[PDB]
Amino acid sequence: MTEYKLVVVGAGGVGKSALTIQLIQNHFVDEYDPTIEDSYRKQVVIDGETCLLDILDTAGQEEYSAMRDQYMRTGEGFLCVFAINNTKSFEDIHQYREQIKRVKDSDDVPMVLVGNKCDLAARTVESRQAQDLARSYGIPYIETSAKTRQGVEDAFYTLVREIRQH
Ligand SMILES: Nc1nc2c(ncn2[C@@H]2O[C@H](COP(=O)(O)OP(=O)(O)NP(=O)(O)O)[C@@H](O)[C@H]2O)c(=O)[nH]1
Ligand SMILES: [Ca+2]
Ligand SMILES: [Ca+2]
Ligand SMILES: [Mg+2]
Ligand SMILES: [Mg+2]
Repeated sequence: MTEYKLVVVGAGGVGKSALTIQLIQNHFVDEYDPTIEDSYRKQVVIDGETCLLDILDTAGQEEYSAMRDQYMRTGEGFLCVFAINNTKSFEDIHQYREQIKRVKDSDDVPMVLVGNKCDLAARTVESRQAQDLARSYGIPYIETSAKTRQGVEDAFYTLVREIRQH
């Protein structure tokens, strides 16, 4: 069966782990344990196709930035996550996109931009701002809440549908 190598990236605390765990294990992690690098695998059916999602949950802590080249080389598609209540995390997306672009030597890497924590009312990144950024990258923008599950499957499954247009 087809295997898809997804990599979840973004600044510390944006909810990369919560999103991945919600998708794979169907619960919300409330506590905050910073990630080094974890792997998850799951067989799912997406648009009639049985496939294997291999998901890499990466570090947002900048201390671990040296590990990025390795996982950007291997990954097929990237979920670029910021939090809608964290402007700096949105500004941090460009550094991720730029390094992906370098490592892949491509302006056409499968990616989805994800605005997470949409359940929180302390929004500092408006949907339109993020839509604009995604448009410049040629990729979709989707908002999610790992807490309520809103948009979680949509985000990861869309990343799969992007890998498929390539
Ligand atoms: N209200 C709300 N909280 C969230 C959401 N997603 C994650 N969180 C919370 O934000 C904190 C950090 O989440 P976490 O998934 O560990 O973030 P991370 O991006 O994986 N952090 P790191 O880069 O250090 O590994 C946790 O307390 C978690 O419960 C969300 O959609 N809504
Ligand atoms: Ca919990
Ligand atoms: Ca692009
Ligand atoms: Mg994490
Ligand atoms: Mg503003």
